[PDB]
Amino acid sequence: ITGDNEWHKLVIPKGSDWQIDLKAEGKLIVKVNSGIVEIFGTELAVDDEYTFQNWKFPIYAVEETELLWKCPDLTTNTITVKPNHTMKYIYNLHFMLEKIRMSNFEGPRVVIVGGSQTGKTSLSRTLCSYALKFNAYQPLYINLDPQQPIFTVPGCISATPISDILDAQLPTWGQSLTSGATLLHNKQPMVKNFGLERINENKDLYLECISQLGQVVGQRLHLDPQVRRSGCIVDTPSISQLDENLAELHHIIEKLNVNIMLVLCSETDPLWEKVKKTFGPELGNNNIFFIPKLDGVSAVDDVYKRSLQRTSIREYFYGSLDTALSPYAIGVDYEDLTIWKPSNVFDNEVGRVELFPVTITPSNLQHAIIAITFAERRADQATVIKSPILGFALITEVNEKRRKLRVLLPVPGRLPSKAMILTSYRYLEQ
Amino acid sequence: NTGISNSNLNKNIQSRNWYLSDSQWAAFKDDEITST
Ligand SMILES: Nc1ncnc2c1ncn2[C@@H]1O[C@H](COP(=O)(O)OP(=O)(O)OP(=O)(O)O)[C@@H](O)[C@H]1O
Ligand SMILES: [Mg+2]
Repeated sequence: ITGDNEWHKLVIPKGSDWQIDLKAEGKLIVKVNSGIVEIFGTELAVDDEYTFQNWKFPIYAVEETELLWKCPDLTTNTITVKPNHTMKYIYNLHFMLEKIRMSNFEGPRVVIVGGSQTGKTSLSRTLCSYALKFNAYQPLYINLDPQQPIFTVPGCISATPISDILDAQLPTWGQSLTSGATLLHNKQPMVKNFGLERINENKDLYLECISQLGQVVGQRLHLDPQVRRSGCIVDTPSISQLDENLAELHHIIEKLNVNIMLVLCSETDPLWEKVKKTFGPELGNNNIFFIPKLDGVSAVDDVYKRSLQRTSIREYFYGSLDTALSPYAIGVDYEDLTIWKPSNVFDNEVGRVELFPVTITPSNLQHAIIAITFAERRADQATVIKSPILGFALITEVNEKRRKLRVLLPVPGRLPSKAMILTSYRYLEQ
Repeated sequence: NTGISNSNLNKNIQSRNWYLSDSQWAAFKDDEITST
């Protein structure tokens, strides 16, 4: 009847989801007593306490499970447990993908295509979790939706080898390497900075990012037999965000050498015939698969999207509850920074593969997330556009009177003497 | 600028690492992490 700070028993029948929506700011602690439960393919160890905060997700019962939960923002009669009838589609896909990893010369390079909240990211997470689960494969997870923070901050597209288990507690899947000892083995991602809020703000820049990611991805696959033998799992932005003719999907298929397509739509959805007609001559129809509506996949508003973007920025510098990190705050002079800004439809009408210089003012830089390239301060825009990303920094304060800035770094030490790119992303209170 | 405390923000300290370059990342083997 009223939220408690005590533990409560929960029996999830086999094949059912415990659907969680952590609307409130409070934490949920879960401890499994017996059975098999999974958060997007990641099994929760028995007796180990798991902590969750501000995210929507299902705890799936592979086997009938008895667990204890502690959360003051939920009561025993406010719990949502519903049977799932869609997992069969996921397993069937996984075991066919797995058959390719064992028998074919190289692993499958799969694209997941579909509409807004069709279950694209949920499928990608489960396929990656399962790839690692049975015969230990290291697939490359490729995120092409910059609004979705996975292993990094929001301005990015990324490629990350799923070399060990994901963090079941995190909406971001897990985190990148740290300087010391951690409970989980963290990830080593390749990040390309788009920096703008939406794909439509540029497109040519978005497509250059894909071109650049595609290149390094090929180089890694050439040198890494284990990642080459496992495949790629490519997650794309919501289909509506891309052009009518789907020309951006041709660029992704070409650049990332895609050979399998998974389409998340309805049985009467025109998407099915559209995709078959365009990508069928290139991939072969046998290599295009239709996945119906996945059970439990819930709609996501822009307020929750912004909540995740905020969480991922703090997680970048400070880590998670179970893994506390020490970022470093420095005072910098106006003279010590070379910041560039990408071309965009708002500021430039068009949106071209071009960077413009940024003048150091509190209106331009306060609370801004900045991408640090590998390029030298003196490097020309052509070199900067093509330069890899070292990391991100947060500009907390900009003082006009004194001509100083306060910069938060993920790494303790000096401010890297490198060319930088201003992102559209902001974060208040370091 | 002088809004709060510089420099290390919050025993056994640890920080986030910088990312690898294209060449270093391509040449990287996740078994470097995996063990242990
Ligand atoms: N069975 C389930 N029960 C409850 N919540 C679920 C279930 N499956 C998925 N969700 C939730 O549904 C939401 C949307 O799913 P998902 O992110 O996979 O969709 P999407 O296709 O990637 O969307 P987008 O096009 O915006 O990228 C997520 O918050 C996810 O945790
Ligand atoms: Mg998505």
